[PDB]
Amino acid sequence: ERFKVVCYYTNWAWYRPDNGKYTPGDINPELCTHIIYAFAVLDKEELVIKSHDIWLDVENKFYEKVTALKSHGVKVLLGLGGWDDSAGDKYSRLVNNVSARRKFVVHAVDFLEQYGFDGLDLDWLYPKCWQVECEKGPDSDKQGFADLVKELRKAFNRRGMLLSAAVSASKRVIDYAYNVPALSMNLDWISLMTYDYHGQWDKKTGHVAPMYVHDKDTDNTFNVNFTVNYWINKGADRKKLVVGVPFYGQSFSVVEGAGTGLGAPTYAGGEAGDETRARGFLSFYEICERVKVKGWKVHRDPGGRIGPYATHDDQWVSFDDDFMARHKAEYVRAMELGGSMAWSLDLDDFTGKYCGCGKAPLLTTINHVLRGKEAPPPCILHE
Ligand SMILES: *[C@@H]1O[C@H](CO)[C@@H](O[C@@H]2O[C@H](CO)[C@@H](O[C@H]3O[C@H](CO)[C@@H](O)[C@H](O[C@H]4O[C@H](CO)[C@@H](O)[C@H](O)[C@@H]4O[C@H]4O[C@H](CO)[C@@H](O)[C@H](O)[C@@H]4O[C@H]4O[C@H](CO)[C@@H](O)[C@H](O)[C@@H]4O)[C@@H]3O)[C@H](O)[C@H]2NC(C)=O)[C@H](O)[C@H]1NC(C)=O
Ligand SMILES: CC(=O)N[C@@H]1[C@@H](O)[C@H](O[C@@H]2O[C@H](CO)[C@@H](O[C@@H]3O[C@H](CO)[C@@H](O[C@@H]4O[C@H](CO)[C@@H](O[C@@H]5O[C@H](CO)[C@@H](O)[C@H](O)[C@H]5NC(C)=O)[C@H](O)[C@H]4NC(C)=O)[C@H](O)[C@H]3NC(C)=O)[C@H](O)[C@H]2NC(C)=O)[C@@H](CO)O[C@H]1O
Repeated sequence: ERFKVVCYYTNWAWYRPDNGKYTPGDINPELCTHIIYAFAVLDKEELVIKSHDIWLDVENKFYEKVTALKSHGVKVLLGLGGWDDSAGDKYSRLVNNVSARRKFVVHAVDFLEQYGFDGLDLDWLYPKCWQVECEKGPDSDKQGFADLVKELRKAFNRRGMLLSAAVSASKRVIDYAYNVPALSMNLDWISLMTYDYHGQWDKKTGHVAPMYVHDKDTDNTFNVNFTVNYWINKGADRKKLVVGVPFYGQSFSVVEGAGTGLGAPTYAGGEAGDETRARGFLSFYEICERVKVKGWKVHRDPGGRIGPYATHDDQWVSFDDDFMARHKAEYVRAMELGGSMAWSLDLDDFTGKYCGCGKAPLLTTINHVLRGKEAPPPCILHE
Protein backbone atom coordinates (compact mmCIF):
# COMPACT_ATOMS: atom_id res chain seq x y z
CA GLU A 1 0.00 0.00 0.00
CA ARG A 2 2.94 2.29 0.81
CA PHE A 3 4.81 1.39 -2.42
CA LYS A 4 3.30 0.75 -5.83
CA VAL A 5 4.46 -1.90 -8.29
CA VAL A 6 3.14 -0.68 -11.67
CA CYS A 7 3.23 -3.48 -14.25
CA TYR A 8 3.00 -2.84 -17.97
CA TYR A 9 1.12 -5.57 -19.84
CA THR A 10 1.62 -5.44 -23.62
CA ASN A 11 -1.09 -6.80 -25.89
CA TRP A 12 1.33 -7.56 -28.77
CA ALA A 13 3.22 -10.09 -26.60
CA TRP A 14 0.49 -12.46 -27.82
CA TYR A 15 1.96 -12.43 -31.36
CA ARG A 16 5.12 -14.24 -30.29
CA PRO A 17 6.57 -17.78 -30.60
CA ASP A 18 5.01 -20.11 -27.99
CA ASN A 19 7.87 -19.81 -25.51
CA GLY A 20 7.65 -16.00 -25.49
CA LYS A 21 3.87 -15.83 -25.79
CA TYR A 22 2.18 -13.92 -22.97
CA THR A 23 -1.60 -13.76 -22.51
CA PRO A 24 -3.80 -12.21 -19.78
CA GLY A 25 -3.79 -15.66 -18.21
CA ASP A 26 -0.04 -15.26 -17.64
CA ILE A 27 -0.48 -12.27 -15.34
CA ASN A 28 0.16 -13.01 -11.68
CA PRO A 29 -1.92 -10.34 -9.88
CA GLU A 30 -0.09 -10.90 -6.60
CA LEU A 31 2.95 -9.29 -8.20
CA CYS A 32 1.29 -5.98 -9.15
CA THR A 33 -0.61 -3.25 -7.39
CA HIS A 34 -1.44 -1.65 -10.74
CA ILE A 35 -1.50 -3.09 -14.26
CA ILE A 36 -1.21 -0.80 -17.27
CA TYR A 37 -2.64 -2.21 -20.52
CA ALA A 38 -0.33 -1.10 -23.34
CA PHE A 39 -1.31 0.37 -25.62
CA ALA A 40 -4.38 2.15 -26.90
CA VAL A 41 -3.94 4.83 -29.55
CA LEU A 42 -5.28 8.25 -30.49
CA ASP A 43 -7.46 8.39 -33.58
CA LYS A 44 -5.63 10.67 -36.00
CA GLU A 45 -8.90 12.17 -37.25
CA GLU A 46 -11.13 12.31 -34.16
CA LEU A 47 -8.46 12.76 -31.47
CA VAL A 48 -10.11 10.22 -29.15
CA ILE A 49 -8.96 6.93 -27.64
CA LYS A 50 -9.37 3.84 -29.80
CA SER A 51 -8.20 0.25 -29.68
CA HIS A 52 -4.96 -0.44 -31.54
CA ASP A 53 -5.89 -4.11 -31.95
CA ILE A 54 -9.65 -4.70 -32.13
CA TRP A 55 -9.12 -8.40 -32.77
CA LEU A 56 -7.23 -8.94 -29.48
CA ASP A 57 -8.54 -6.20 -27.19
CA VAL A 58 -12.22 -6.36 -28.11
CA GLU A 59 -13.02 -9.44 -30.22
CA ASN A 60 -10.99 -11.77 -27.98
CA LYS A 61 -11.87 -9.70 -24.88
CA PHE A 62 -8.30 -9.05 -23.77
CA TYR A 63 -9.32 -5.64 -22.35
CA GLU A 64 -11.97 -7.26 -20.13
CA LYS A 65 -9.78 -10.24 -19.28
CA VAL A 66 -7.21 -7.87 -17.80
CA THR A 67 -9.66 -5.55 -16.02
CA ALA A 68 -11.20 -8.72 -14.56
CA LEU A 69 -8.06 -8.99 -12.38
CA LYS A 70 -9.39 -6.14 -10.26
CA SER A 71 -11.14 -8.88 -8.24
CA HIS A 72 -7.60 -9.55 -6.92
CA GLY A 73 -7.19 -6.05 -5.52
CA VAL A 74 -5.19 -4.83 -8.53
CA LYS A 75 -6.07 -1.54 -10.15
CA VAL A 76 -6.12 -1.77 -13.96
CA LEU A 77 -5.54 1.23 -16.23
CA LEU A 78 -5.37 1.69 -19.98
CA GLY A 79 -2.12 3.09 -21.39
CA LEU A 80 -2.60 5.57 -24.24
CA GLY A 81 0.19 6.12 -26.72
CA GLY A 82 3.61 4.54 -26.40
CA TRP A 83 6.67 5.21 -28.51
CA ASP A 84 5.24 4.08 -31.85
CA ASP A 85 1.89 5.90 -31.52
CA SER A 86 3.70 9.10 -30.49
CA ALA A 87 4.80 9.75 -34.11
CA GLY A 88 3.49 13.03 -35.53
CA ASP A 89 1.46 15.97 -34.30
CA LYS A 90 -1.84 14.28 -33.36
CA TYR A 91 -1.32 14.67 -29.59
CA SER A 92 -0.05 18.22 -29.98
CA ARG A 93 -3.10 19.01 -32.07
CA LEU A 94 -5.18 17.50 -29.28
CA VAL A 95 -3.74 19.47 -26.33
CA ASN A 96 -3.48 22.84 -28.12
CA ASN A 97 -7.21 22.95 -28.96
CA VAL A 98 -9.67 23.50 -26.11
CA SER A 99 -12.57 21.94 -28.01
CA ALA A 100 -10.61 18.77 -28.81
CA ARG A 101 -9.49 18.25 -25.19
CA ARG A 102 -13.08 18.60 -23.98
CA LYS A 103 -14.34 16.00 -26.47
CA PHE A 104 -11.42 13.71 -25.62
CA VAL A 105 -12.17 13.78 -21.88
CA VAL A 106 -15.88 13.02 -22.32
CA HIS A 107 -15.12 10.15 -24.67
CA ALA A 108 -12.18 8.81 -22.62
CA VAL A 109 -14.32 8.44 -19.49
CA ASP A 110 -16.89 6.30 -21.25
CA PHE A 111 -14.30 4.33 -23.24
CA LEU A 112 -12.59 3.35 -19.98
CA GLU A 113 -15.83 2.50 -18.17
CA GLN A 114 -17.06 0.47 -21.13
CA TYR A 115 -14.23 -2.03 -20.59
CA GLY A 116 -13.97 -1.82 -16.80
CA PHE A 117 -10.76 0.21 -16.69
CA ASP A 118 -10.02 1.97 -13.42
CA GLY A 119 -8.26 4.81 -15.22
CA LEU A 120 -5.87 6.11 -17.86
CA ASP A 121 -2.09 6.29 -18.07
CA LEU A 122 -0.87 8.94 -20.50
CA ASP A 123 2.04 7.71 -22.62
CA TRP A 124 2.63 10.55 -25.08
CA LEU A 125 6.34 10.44 -25.94
CA TYR A 126 6.69 13.29 -25.59
CA PRO A 127 5.02 16.73 -25.29
CA LYS A 128 6.95 19.21 -27.46
CA CYS A 129 9.74 16.65 -28.11
CA TRP A 130 7.73 14.47 -30.48
CA GLN A 131 9.52 11.10 -30.42
CA VAL A 132 12.50 12.75 -28.66
CA GLU A 133 12.76 15.46 -31.38
CA CYS A 134 12.51 18.67 -29.34
CA GLU A 135 12.59 20.94 -32.44
CA LYS A 136 9.31 19.55 -33.78
CA GLY A 137 6.63 20.64 -31.32
CA PRO A 138 5.47 24.06 -30.15
CA ASP A 139 6.54 25.40 -26.76
CA SER A 140 2.81 25.43 -25.90
CA ASP A 141 2.69 21.61 -25.79
CA LYS A 142 3.81 21.93 -22.19
CA GLN A 143 0.70 23.85 -21.00
CA GLY A 144 -1.63 21.90 -23.24
CA PHE A 145 -0.51 18.63 -21.78
CA ALA A 146 -0.67 20.15 -18.30
CA ASP A 147 -4.19 21.45 -19.04
CA LEU A 148 -5.31 18.08 -20.48
CA VAL A 149 -4.12 16.41 -17.27
CA LYS A 150 -5.92 18.97 -15.10
CA GLU A 151 -9.16 18.52 -17.06
CA LEU A 152 -8.89 14.72 -16.90
CA ARG A 153 -8.15 14.94 -13.16
CA LYS A 154 -11.32 16.89 -12.39
CA ALA A 155 -13.43 14.68 -14.64
CA PHE A 156 -11.90 11.49 -13.22
CA ASN A 157 -12.37 12.53 -9.56
CA ARG A 158 -16.14 12.51 -10.00
CA ARG A 159 -15.84 8.89 -11.17
CA GLY A 160 -13.18 7.48 -8.86
CA MET A 161 -10.77 6.78 -11.71
CA LEU A 162 -6.99 6.94 -11.57
CA LEU A 163 -4.81 9.13 -13.77
CA SER A 164 -1.10 8.62 -14.32
CA ALA A 165 1.56 9.34 -16.91
CA ALA A 166 4.77 7.74 -18.19
CA VAL A 167 7.43 10.38 -18.72
CA SER A 168 10.91 10.84 -20.11
CA ALA A 169 14.07 10.44 -18.05
CA SER A 170 16.06 12.95 -20.13
CA LYS A 171 16.81 16.29 -18.48
CA ARG A 172 16.38 18.18 -21.75
CA VAL A 173 13.06 16.52 -22.60
CA ILE A 174 11.77 17.19 -19.07
CA ASP A 175 12.59 20.90 -19.41
CA TYR A 176 10.73 21.14 -22.73
CA ALA A 177 7.78 18.84 -21.95
CA TYR A 178 6.70 18.83 -18.30
CA ASN A 179 5.13 21.33 -15.92
CA VAL A 180 6.52 19.24 -13.07
CA PRO A 181 4.58 20.82 -10.15
CA ALA A 182 1.27 20.74 -12.02
CA LEU A 183 1.73 17.11 -13.12
CA SER A 184 2.79 15.94 -9.66
CA MET A 185 -0.28 17.54 -8.11
CA ASN A 186 -2.81 16.24 -10.63
CA LEU A 187 -1.48 12.70 -11.25
CA ASP A 188 -1.85 9.67 -8.99
CA TRP A 189 1.69 8.70 -9.96
CA ILE A 190 4.40 9.69 -12.42
CA SER A 191 6.15 6.71 -14.04
CA LEU A 192 9.71 7.82 -14.72
CA MET A 193 10.89 5.87 -17.77
CA THR A 194 14.33 5.61 -16.22
CA TYR A 195 15.74 3.49 -19.03
CA ASP A 196 16.86 3.71 -22.67
CA TYR A 197 19.53 6.20 -21.65
CA HIS A 198 21.75 4.32 -24.13
CA GLY A 199 21.14 2.19 -27.21
CA GLN A 200 22.20 1.50 -30.79
CA TRP A 201 21.34 5.14 -31.66
CA ASP A 202 24.41 6.27 -29.69
CA LYS A 203 26.59 4.13 -31.97
CA LYS A 204 28.60 3.15 -28.89
CA THR A 205 28.04 0.39 -26.39
CA GLY A 206 26.21 1.73 -23.35
CA HIS A 207 24.06 0.59 -20.49
CA VAL A 208 20.30 0.77 -20.97
CA ALA A 209 19.63 2.09 -17.44
CA PRO A 210 22.64 3.35 -15.46
CA MET A 211 21.98 3.88 -11.77
CA TYR A 212 24.75 6.40 -10.96
CA VAL A 213 27.35 8.31 -12.86
CA HIS A 214 30.07 6.21 -14.32
CA ASP A 215 33.50 7.54 -14.99
CA LYS A 216 33.33 6.73 -18.67
CA ASP A 217 30.29 8.81 -18.91
CA THR A 218 30.11 11.74 -21.11
CA ASP A 219 26.99 13.14 -19.63
CA ASN A 220 26.37 12.99 -15.89
CA THR A 221 22.58 13.32 -16.28
CA PHE A 222 22.12 9.97 -18.10
CA ASN A 223 21.43 7.87 -15.02
CA VAL A 224 18.47 6.93 -12.85
CA ASN A 225 19.71 8.81 -9.80
CA PHE A 226 19.91 12.14 -11.61
CA THR A 227 16.46 11.72 -13.18
CA VAL A 228 14.84 11.09 -9.78
CA ASN A 229 16.61 13.95 -8.02
CA TYR A 230 15.92 16.27 -10.96
CA TRP A 231 12.15 15.61 -10.83
CA ILE A 232 12.27 16.25 -7.09
CA ASN A 233 14.24 19.47 -7.55
CA LYS A 234 11.77 20.52 -10.27
CA GLY A 235 9.05 20.38 -7.60
CA ALA A 236 7.72 16.81 -7.62
CA ASP A 237 6.12 14.98 -4.73
CA ARG A 238 8.46 12.08 -3.85
CA LYS A 239 5.46 9.84 -3.20
CA LYS A 240 4.21 10.43 -6.77
CA LEU A 241 7.47 9.30 -8.44
CA VAL A 242 7.60 5.70 -9.70
CA VAL A 243 10.99 4.46 -10.93
CA GLY A 244 10.82 2.32 -14.07
CA VAL A 245 13.01 -0.78 -14.38
CA PRO A 246 13.56 -2.35 -17.84
CA PHE A 247 13.07 -6.12 -18.11
CA TYR A 248 15.05 -6.13 -21.38
CA GLY A 249 18.52 -5.20 -22.64
CA GLN A 250 19.87 -2.91 -25.35
CA SER A 251 21.94 -4.97 -27.81
CA PHE A 252 24.72 -3.82 -30.13
CA SER A 253 27.02 -5.13 -32.86
CA VAL A 254 30.55 -3.85 -32.13
CA VAL A 255 33.05 -2.71 -34.77
CA GLU A 256 35.74 -5.38 -35.15
CA GLY A 257 38.73 -4.86 -32.87
CA ALA A 258 37.04 -2.26 -30.67
CA GLY A 259 36.89 -4.55 -27.64
CA THR A 260 34.01 -5.46 -25.34
CA GLY A 261 34.17 -2.34 -23.17
CA LEU A 262 31.74 0.44 -22.48
CA GLY A 263 31.74 3.04 -25.22
CA ALA A 264 33.11 0.73 -27.90
CA PRO A 265 31.97 1.86 -31.38
CA THR A 266 29.10 -0.10 -32.88
CA TYR A 267 27.81 -0.46 -36.46
CA ALA A 268 24.32 -1.90 -35.84
CA GLY A 269 21.94 -3.30 -33.30
CA GLY A 270 22.52 -6.78 -32.05
CA GLU A 271 21.13 -9.83 -33.75
CA ALA A 272 17.42 -10.27 -33.07
CA GLY A 273 16.15 -12.68 -30.43
CA ASP A 274 14.05 -15.68 -31.35
CA GLU A 275 11.09 -14.40 -29.34
CA THR A 276 11.29 -10.61 -29.49
CA ARG A 277 12.44 -10.60 -33.16
CA ALA A 278 13.75 -7.05 -32.97
CA ARG A 279 17.32 -6.01 -33.66
CA GLY A 280 18.58 -3.78 -30.87
CA PHE A 281 17.00 -5.36 -27.80
CA LEU A 282 16.64 -8.73 -26.09
CA SER A 283 14.23 -9.84 -23.40
CA PHE A 284 15.68 -10.79 -20.05
CA TYR A 285 14.93 -14.46 -20.66
CA GLU A 286 16.71 -14.24 -24.04
CA ILE A 287 19.74 -12.85 -22.22
CA CYS A 288 19.57 -15.75 -19.75
CA GLU A 289 19.40 -18.19 -22.63
CA ARG A 290 22.54 -16.63 -24.11
CA VAL A 291 24.48 -16.83 -20.81
CA LYS A 292 23.35 -20.31 -19.73
CA VAL A 293 23.33 -22.15 -23.07
CA LYS A 294 25.41 -20.01 -25.46
CA GLY A 295 28.33 -19.14 -23.17
CA TRP A 296 27.97 -15.36 -23.28
CA LYS A 297 30.28 -13.59 -20.84
CA VAL A 298 28.78 -11.42 -18.09
CA HIS A 299 30.72 -8.25 -17.24
CA ARG A 300 29.95 -6.40 -14.00
CA ASP A 301 30.76 -3.02 -12.51
CA PRO A 302 32.43 -3.48 -9.09
CA GLY A 303 31.39 0.07 -8.17
CA GLY A 304 27.70 -0.85 -8.56
CA ARG A 305 26.93 2.16 -10.77
CA ILE A 306 25.52 0.21 -13.76
CA GLY A 307 24.00 -3.21 -14.25
CA PRO A 308 25.81 -5.97 -16.13
CA TYR A 309 26.31 -6.50 -19.82
CA ALA A 310 26.87 -9.72 -21.74
CA THR A 311 29.12 -10.42 -24.73
CA HIS A 312 29.87 -13.01 -27.39
CA ASP A 313 31.78 -12.38 -30.60
CA ASP A 314 30.83 -8.81 -31.58
CA GLN A 315 27.47 -8.94 -29.78
CA TRP A 316 26.94 -6.79 -26.69
CA VAL A 317 23.82 -6.36 -24.53
CA SER A 318 23.42 -4.24 -21.39
CA PHE A 319 20.63 -5.01 -18.96
CA ASP A 320 19.50 -5.05 -15.33
CA ASP A 321 19.73 -8.41 -13.58
CA ASP A 322 18.20 -9.45 -10.24
CA PHE A 323 20.91 -7.59 -8.30
CA MET A 324 20.40 -4.24 -9.96
CA ALA A 325 16.61 -4.61 -9.90
CA ARG A 326 16.80 -5.21 -6.15
CA HIS A 327 19.02 -2.15 -5.71
CA LYS A 328 16.69 0.12 -7.70
CA ALA A 329 13.76 -1.12 -5.63
CA GLU A 330 15.80 -0.58 -2.46
CA TYR A 331 16.66 2.87 -3.82
CA VAL A 332 12.93 3.63 -4.13
CA ARG A 333 12.43 2.59 -0.49
CA ALA A 334 15.48 4.45 0.80
CA MET A 335 14.32 7.55 -1.10
CA GLU A 336 10.69 7.11 0.01
CA LEU A 337 9.35 7.37 -3.56
CA GLY A 338 6.01 6.15 -4.90
CA GLY A 339 7.14 2.74 -6.13
CA SER A 340 8.61 0.84 -9.06
CA MET A 341 7.44 0.35 -12.62
CA ALA A 342 8.16 -2.67 -14.84
CA TRP A 343 8.47 -2.56 -18.61
CA SER A 344 7.32 -5.15 -19.17
CA LEU A 345 5.71 -8.29 -17.70
CA ASP A 346 6.42 -10.40 -20.82
CA LEU A 347 10.15 -9.57 -21.05
CA ASP A 348 10.86 -11.00 -17.60
CA ASP A 349 11.50 -14.74 -17.34
CA PHE A 350 7.81 -15.10 -16.49
CA THR A 351 7.84 -18.86 -17.17
CA GLY A 352 11.00 -19.49 -15.10
CA LYS A 353 12.38 -21.81 -17.81
CA TYR A 354 15.19 -19.64 -19.00
CA CYS A 355 16.87 -18.23 -16.04
CA GLY A 356 16.11 -20.90 -13.44
CA CYS A 357 15.46 -18.40 -10.67
CA GLY A 358 11.77 -19.07 -10.45
CA LYS A 359 8.90 -17.55 -12.36
CA ALA A 360 9.06 -13.83 -12.95
CA PRO A 361 12.42 -13.38 -11.18
CA LEU A 362 12.81 -9.64 -11.86
CA LEU A 363 9.27 -8.80 -10.79
CA THR A 364 9.47 -11.08 -7.76
CA THR A 365 12.64 -9.28 -6.70
CA ILE A 366 10.91 -5.87 -6.87
CA ASN A 367 7.85 -7.13 -4.97
CA HIS A 368 10.17 -8.59 -2.34
CA VAL A 369 11.79 -5.21 -1.66
CA LEU A 370 8.74 -2.96 -1.91
CA ARG A 371 5.92 -5.23 -0.66
CA GLY A 372 7.60 -7.82 1.61
CA LYS A 373 7.00 -10.94 -0.47
CA GLU A 374 9.40 -13.58 0.82
CA ALA A 375 11.71 -14.57 -1.97
CA PRO A 376 14.83 -16.45 -2.83
CA PRO A 377 18.16 -14.60 -3.02
CA PRO A 378 19.01 -12.89 -6.32
CA CYS A 379 19.97 -15.37 -9.02
CA ILE A 380 23.57 -15.23 -10.18
CA LEU A 381 23.67 -15.44 -13.95
CA HIS A 382 27.26 -16.35 -14.43
CA GLU A 383 26.45 -19.43 -12.52
C1 LIG B 1 22.66 10.53 -6.47
O1 LIG B 1 22.44 11.86 -6.87
C2 LIG B 1 22.49 12.75 -5.77
C3 LIG B 1 21.88 14.06 -6.20
O2 LIG B 1 22.82 14.82 -6.94
C4 LIG B 1 23.93 12.84 -5.32
O3 LIG B 1 23.93 13.84 -4.30
C5 LIG B 1 25.10 14.08 -3.50
O4 LIG B 1 25.02 13.32 -2.35
C6 LIG B 1 26.18 13.43 -1.52
C7 LIG B 1 26.02 12.41 -0.42
O5 LIG B 1 27.13 11.52 -0.43
C8 LIG B 1 26.32 14.85 -1.00
O6 LIG B 1 27.60 14.95 -0.39
C9 LIG B 1 27.68 15.86 0.72
O7 LIG B 1 26.72 15.58 1.70
C10 LIG B 1 26.76 16.40 2.90
C11 LIG B 1 26.03 17.72 2.58
O8 LIG B 1 25.55 18.33 3.78
C12 LIG B 1 28.23 16.57 3.37
O9 LIG B 1 28.27 16.42 4.78
C13 LIG B 1 29.13 15.51 2.74
O10 LIG B 1 30.46 15.64 3.26
C14 LIG B 1 31.05 14.36 3.57
O11 LIG B 1 31.54 13.72 2.40
C15 LIG B 1 32.58 14.43 1.71
C16 LIG B 1 32.97 13.58 0.51
O12 LIG B 1 32.11 13.90 -0.61
C17 LIG B 1 33.75 14.69 2.68
O13 LIG B 1 34.73 15.47 2.05
C18 LIG B 1 33.24 15.42 3.91
O14 LIG B 1 34.33 15.63 4.79
C19 LIG B 1 32.20 14.59 4.58
O15 LIG B 1 32.93 13.38 4.86
C20 LIG B 1 32.33 12.60 5.90
O16 LIG B 1 31.51 11.63 5.33
C21 LIG B 1 32.19 10.79 4.37
C22 LIG B 1 31.18 9.87 3.78
O17 LIG B 1 30.94 8.88 4.78
C23 LIG B 1 33.34 10.04 5.07
O18 LIG B 1 34.07 9.29 4.11
C24 LIG B 1 34.28 11.05 5.80
O19 LIG B 1 35.30 10.34 6.50
C25 LIG B 1 33.48 11.95 6.73
O20 LIG B 1 33.01 11.01 7.68
C26 LIG B 1 32.80 11.53 9.00
O21 LIG B 1 31.73 12.46 9.02
C27 LIG B 1 30.37 11.93 8.80
C28 LIG B 1 29.40 13.09 8.93
O22 LIG B 1 29.85 14.15 8.07
C29 LIG B 1 30.13 10.75 9.78
O23 LIG B 1 28.81 10.19 9.62
C30 LIG B 1 31.18 9.72 9.48
O24 LIG B 1 30.89 8.50 10.15
C31 LIG B 1 32.55 10.28 9.86
O25 LIG B 1 32.45 10.56 11.27
C32 LIG B 1 29.10 15.62 1.22
O26 LIG B 1 29.96 16.70 0.85
C33 LIG B 1 26.27 15.86 -2.14
O27 LIG B 1 26.10 17.16 -1.58
C34 LIG B 1 25.11 15.57 -3.12
N1 LIG B 1 25.26 16.39 -4.30
C35 LIG B 1 24.33 17.27 -4.68
C36 LIG B 1 24.63 18.05 -5.93
O28 LIG B 1 23.30 17.44 -4.03
C37 LIG B 1 24.37 11.45 -4.85
O29 LIG B 1 25.75 11.39 -4.53
C38 LIG B 1 24.08 10.39 -5.92
N2 LIG B 1 24.28 9.06 -5.36
C39 LIG B 1 25.30 8.25 -5.68
C40 LIG B 1 25.35 6.94 -4.93
O30 LIG B 1 26.13 8.56 -6.52
C1 LIG C 1 19.32 11.43 -33.93
C2 LIG C 1 19.71 10.95 -32.60
O1 LIG C 1 20.66 10.29 -32.46
N1 LIG C 1 18.97 11.30 -31.60
C3 LIG C 1 19.31 11.03 -30.24
C4 LIG C 1 18.21 10.33 -29.50
O2 LIG C 1 18.12 9.13 -30.19
C5 LIG C 1 18.54 10.13 -28.02
O3 LIG C 1 17.38 9.97 -27.27
C6 LIG C 1 17.07 8.66 -27.05
O4 LIG C 1 16.15 8.35 -28.03
C7 LIG C 1 15.62 7.07 -27.98
C8 LIG C 1 14.83 6.93 -29.23
O5 LIG C 1 15.70 7.05 -30.30
C9 LIG C 1 14.71 7.03 -26.79
O6 LIG C 1 14.23 5.73 -26.68
C10 LIG C 1 12.85 5.60 -26.61
O7 LIG C 1 12.67 5.67 -25.26
C11 LIG C 1 11.39 5.60 -24.78
C12 LIG C 1 11.52 5.85 -23.31
O8 LIG C 1 11.11 7.10 -22.90
C13 LIG C 1 10.88 4.22 -25.06
O9 LIG C 1 9.51 4.10 -24.83
C14 LIG C 1 8.99 3.44 -23.69
O10 LIG C 1 9.66 2.27 -23.35
C15 LIG C 1 9.47 1.01 -23.95
C16 LIG C 1 10.81 0.37 -24.11
O11 LIG C 1 11.52 0.94 -25.16
C17 LIG C 1 8.64 1.10 -25.22
O12 LIG C 1 8.36 -0.15 -25.71
C18 LIG C 1 8.45 -0.22 -27.08
O13 LIG C 1 7.15 -0.12 -27.50
C19 LIG C 1 6.95 0.00 -28.88
C20 LIG C 1 5.52 0.39 -29.14
O14 LIG C 1 5.29 1.76 -28.95
C21 LIG C 1 7.31 -1.36 -29.43
O15 LIG C 1 7.15 -1.35 -30.81
C22 LIG C 1 8.71 -1.74 -28.99
O16 LIG C 1 8.98 -3.05 -29.30
C23 LIG C 1 8.83 -1.60 -27.49
N2 LIG C 1 10.12 -2.00 -27.07
C24 LIG C 1 10.32 -2.82 -26.12
C25 LIG C 1 11.73 -2.99 -25.74
O17 LIG C 1 9.47 -3.40 -25.59
C26 LIG C 1 7.38 1.84 -24.83
O18 LIG C 1 6.65 2.21 -25.96
C27 LIG C 1 7.55 3.09 -23.97
N3 LIG C 1 6.78 2.93 -22.78
C28 LIG C 1 5.82 3.70 -22.42
C29 LIG C 1 5.24 3.39 -21.11
O19 LIG C 1 5.42 4.58 -23.08
C30 LIG C 1 11.02 3.96 -26.53
O20 LIG C 1 10.72 2.64 -26.80
C31 LIG C 1 12.40 4.25 -27.07
N4 LIG C 1 12.42 4.13 -28.49
C32 LIG C 1 13.31 3.55 -29.22
C33 LIG C 1 13.24 3.77 -30.66
O21 LIG C 1 14.14 2.85 -28.82
C34 LIG C 1 15.49 7.43 -25.57
O22 LIG C 1 14.62 7.69 -24.53
C35 LIG C 1 16.33 8.69 -25.75
N5 LIG C 1 17.25 8.84 -24.69
C36 LIG C 1 17.16 9.77 -23.80
C37 LIG C 1 17.99 9.55 -22.61
O23 LIG C 1 16.47 10.70 -23.87
C38 LIG C 1 19.10 11.39 -27.44
C39 LIG C 1 19.83 11.16 -26.19
O24 LIG C 1 21.12 11.40 -26.68
O25 LIG C 1 20.11 11.88 -28.28
C40 LIG C 1 19.61 12.29 -29.51
O26 LIG C 1 20.66 12.79 -30.25
